[PDB]
Amino acid sequence: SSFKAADLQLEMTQKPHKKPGPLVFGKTFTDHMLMVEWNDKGWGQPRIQPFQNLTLHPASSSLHYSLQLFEGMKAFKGKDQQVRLFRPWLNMDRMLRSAMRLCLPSFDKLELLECIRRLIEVDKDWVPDAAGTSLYVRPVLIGNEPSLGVSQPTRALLFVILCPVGAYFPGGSVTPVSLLADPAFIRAWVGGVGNYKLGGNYGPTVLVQQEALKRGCEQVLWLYGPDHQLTEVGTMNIFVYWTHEDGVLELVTPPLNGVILPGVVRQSLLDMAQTWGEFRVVERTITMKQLLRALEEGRVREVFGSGTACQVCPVHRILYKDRNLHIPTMENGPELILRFQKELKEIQYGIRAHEWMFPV
Amino acid sequence: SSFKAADLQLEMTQKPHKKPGPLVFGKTFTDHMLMVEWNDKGWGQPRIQPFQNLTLHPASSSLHYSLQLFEGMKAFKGKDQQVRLFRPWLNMDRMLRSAMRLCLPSFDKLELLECIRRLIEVDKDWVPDAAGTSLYVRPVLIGNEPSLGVSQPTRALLFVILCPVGAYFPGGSVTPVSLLADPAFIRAWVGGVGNYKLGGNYGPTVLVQQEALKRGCEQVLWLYGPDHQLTEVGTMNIFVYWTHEDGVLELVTPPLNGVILPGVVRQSLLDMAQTWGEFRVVERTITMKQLLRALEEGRVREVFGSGTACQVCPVHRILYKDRNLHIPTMENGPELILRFQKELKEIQYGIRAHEWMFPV
Ligand SMILES: *Cc1c(COP(=O)(O)O)cnc(C)c1O
Ligand SMILES: *Cc1c(COP(=O)(O)O)cnc(C)c1O
Ligand SMILES: Cc1c(C(=O)O)sc2ncn(C)c(=O)c12
Ligand SMILES: Cc1c(C(=O)O)sc2ncn(C)c(=O)c12
Ligand SMILES: [Cl-]
Ligand SMILES: [Cl-]
Repeated sequence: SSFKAADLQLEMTQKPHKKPGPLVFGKTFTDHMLMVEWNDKGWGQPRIQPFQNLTLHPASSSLHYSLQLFEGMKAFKGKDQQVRLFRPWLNMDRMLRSAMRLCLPSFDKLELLECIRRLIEVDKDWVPDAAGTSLYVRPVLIGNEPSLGVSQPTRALLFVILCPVGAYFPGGSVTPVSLLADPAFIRAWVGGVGNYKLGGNYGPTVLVQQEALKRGCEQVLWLYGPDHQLTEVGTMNIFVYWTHEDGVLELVTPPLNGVILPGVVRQSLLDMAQTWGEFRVVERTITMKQLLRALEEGRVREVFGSGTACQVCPVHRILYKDRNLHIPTMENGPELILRFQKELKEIQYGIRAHEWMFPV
Repeated sequence: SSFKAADLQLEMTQKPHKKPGPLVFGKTFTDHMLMVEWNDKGWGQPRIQPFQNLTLHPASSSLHYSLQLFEGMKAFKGKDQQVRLFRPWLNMDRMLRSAMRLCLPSFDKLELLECIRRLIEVDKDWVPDAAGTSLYVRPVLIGNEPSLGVSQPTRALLFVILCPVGAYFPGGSVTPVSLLADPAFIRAWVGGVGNYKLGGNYGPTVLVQQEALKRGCEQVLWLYGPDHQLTEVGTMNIFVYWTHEDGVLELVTPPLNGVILPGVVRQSLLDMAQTWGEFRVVERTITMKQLLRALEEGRVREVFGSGTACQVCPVHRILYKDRNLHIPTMENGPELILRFQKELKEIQYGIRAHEWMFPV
């Protein structure tokens, strides 16, 4: 069963918030939210209502056993003032896989997307239009059983909130980051749930990020296995553009073998690069041994993260235990990074019509 | 920094709820709860208040990034109608470790214990006194940042709720369980957070527990490593009583190497067995290979889980690689299980005076 967009009830706010004139991520919210409840009778009617607090029983399984998941995607306003979502169907697919993994109720992906469209329409004037700005969309699905039994919930709650966000690069120019690479830290494991966007994967990273700051780095490079596989960078997927040990110029990102969150940007980068057909594009594990060797031999061109936050984020330094490694990304253009950002911009802000964009 | 039981505020319930007459675990709650708030100004005053809903900001870090941890302990009412907590100091020590792992605010263990005592004192009439019954105490600490950044919270809530519970073994006698042992399912990893009582560790197990029921078993035997180490049973620590390969009779449980939750009952069983001095008590890795051989050689006496839910739970069958292994636990009395159950019962209900009991 599923809630239907046709049954949406609109409750307009009677206390609209003043909109921002420095947009700090995730702190400023729009006037309305989507809310849908689920119980033994199935899904209730979906509603667009004023942004407000959640009321939760103290035994809510959302709070005791982390029956919670979320999504993250962006709406962009072009010069034509039309608002469009970037490949939202993929976020809906990923959200439904997350729900199944936590035994939370299934919903219809197109119905949720239409409800999200309607919510964005209502708050469309919150969508900024300055260069590099967007509206960040945060759907959440939580279990809400008033019981301490660890079990499949008989009640759940689905909601969506929205945040206007400023440019990730406030100088209009990509700025690289430093990463702490310590094999002591583990984000996810084969047989785990690191490949789903579940609240539980993020909580334990807070301390590790504090340690990266203490050691003078900006983000965490998550290592896995005896061979020190480079898996992810903070909450971004990792890409390396290099001449591989067989003399072939290639773009590589780690495969979806369970420890990688399948990013929408990640898939888009692979799609674009495969479409150009100008170099080899692979999904393969990347080890610190291969990286060190490639740096020494001058084979590394660019290393970057991909994610909804920044789209593409250059890396210039990796602190691996005591060894400070310069990554020559910015000394190589960064040609690929700039090319990806340009093409994504064209697609996202409607400069070039595209099947990847969902109009609001 | 900590809140003080000396500054405790009380507010009695306007309309007391009626006590139970068939109690399912975790569904029925008492009249009051403890609540303490934390922010930039530190801990506010703790307060005992009527059982009421939580009001959370939609961006609460508790719901997006699983900034949440909990405890579980029991209070027992003896014939003298006096209520006692079992080794609550250990639960406080554990909770604080959990808090520090999630960068949640430190508190004073004795102050919280006193606040909990006071709360149970207020609801003392909810503590049942029929055989095998108790009050389950559920302290929770959650982050409550009203922003979407993954970061150390600047706001948190600590609360405690209470549940009266019936006997785990309704017939008044230990009944054994069957376990599904499939290496595909991984509860925790070295370097991870399985040794903390965080909500994130439990959500992912719901689906696995459903698979266990699907395949005809009652709980999950969590295996780890290429050597298939027996780590835990459901949410219980695992113990094996056997004649070891060296011909010596021993009680063995896996060591606290990172993938094992340090259970309070677990520690108590080791403490008791060591005090008796009748056989070897050891913390050592247990592999399926060892177990299989021991079973074929008739060397296994008893296999059981330990935890607050049941104290001690016999195991009679493990389904491993499509093959059903019979565990002869009940055929051996189960002597050790019964002995542990009886001594814990005598201590917990005040039949024998003991420093492990904390009077309310
Ligand atoms: C969200 C996320 C990503 C990137 O996903 P996108 O869908 O591209 O924004 C990568 N890794 C982790 C751990 C994430 O949570
Ligand atoms: C709670 C728990 C235990 C047992 O702990 P006790 O303190 O004895 O109740 C064992 N294993 C796991 C995974 C747990 O969550
Ligand atoms: C989505 C997101 C972040 C996150 O996912 O936490 S951090 C962050 N910083 C800047 N900008 C522009 C973002 O969009 C952003
Ligand atoms: C604490 C607990 C459970 C849990 O923590 O899931 S399940 C359960 N079943 C029975 N009894 C008596 C308990 O105390 C109990
Ligand atoms: Cl995947
Ligand atoms: Cl430990």
